Amino acid sequence: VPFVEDWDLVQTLGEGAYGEVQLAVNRVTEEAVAVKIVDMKNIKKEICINKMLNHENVVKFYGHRREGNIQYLFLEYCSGGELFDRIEPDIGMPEPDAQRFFHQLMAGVVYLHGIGITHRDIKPENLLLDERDNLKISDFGLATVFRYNNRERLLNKMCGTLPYVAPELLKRREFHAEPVDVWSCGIVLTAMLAGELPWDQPSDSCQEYSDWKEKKTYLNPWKKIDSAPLALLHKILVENPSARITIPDIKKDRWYNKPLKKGAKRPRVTS
Ligand SMILES: O=C(O)c1ccc(-c2cncc(-c3cccc(O)c3)n2)cc1
Repeated sequence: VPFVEDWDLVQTLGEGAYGEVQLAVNRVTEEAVAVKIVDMKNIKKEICINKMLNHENVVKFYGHRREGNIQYLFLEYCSGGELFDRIEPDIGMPEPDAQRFFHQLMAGVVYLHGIGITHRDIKPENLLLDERDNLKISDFGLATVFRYNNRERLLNKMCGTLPYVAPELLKRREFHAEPVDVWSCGIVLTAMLAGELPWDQPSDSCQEYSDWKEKKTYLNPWKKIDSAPLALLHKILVENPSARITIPDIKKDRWYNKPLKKGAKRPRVTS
């Protein structure tokens, strides 16, 4: 087939630090993909990690091509955009939507952790939605290996996004990777259910974080959250990463297992 390798770049999906992500459509097949364009004038590790990833709740990597000093990563196109834009400021979203998105997030994060990868920057801006509203973890630019040859490596680089970062990343020289991603998921869950972030950062100097540790859940955002998901958040947003709930135990949580959402509305008729 002549021309199958030609993609037209038709729309900008986002500017970034690295550069820019474009929606690309195949000239022949009309298959759409996202093309991440990074001006090298870091990326080898992102590509390398991306080559490892194969999961329905993680953005698929198709390959890459370099043309001089410009790298082109070919990635799954997610037409639903960012989860961020499904969160209504000060409101959140319907609890059954949040639960479903949270289920899919855990699935992605379990997968990543199982192959020894930590994302390190989980937040609604990086969680994308496909045409069926399936959640996809995107952007492995900050990601790293925390397990190799069945041997865990402790992290020491501070990175991520302050409102989503776990307190230990600010307090300790070294920390385990997995509890940090769990914490960020908890912040994402809070945002989905309240449409606001609980604190600027999880530090002793942040009054809102102090209020949470003092269990003042009569305040916002917590007063907006039903008691069942709030009981889960109490187990996730635990300052001590060694006492913080793990994902296997999240999967056992009462709200996590609460029937809330009917299946995707399929067509039907009556007589
Ligand atoms: O690896 C990355 O950094 C990356 C991977 C995929 C995308 C991607 C893939 N599909 C859609 C969108 C996107 C992002 C924001 C808004 C929007 O309408 C679409 N973004 C972006 C970055």
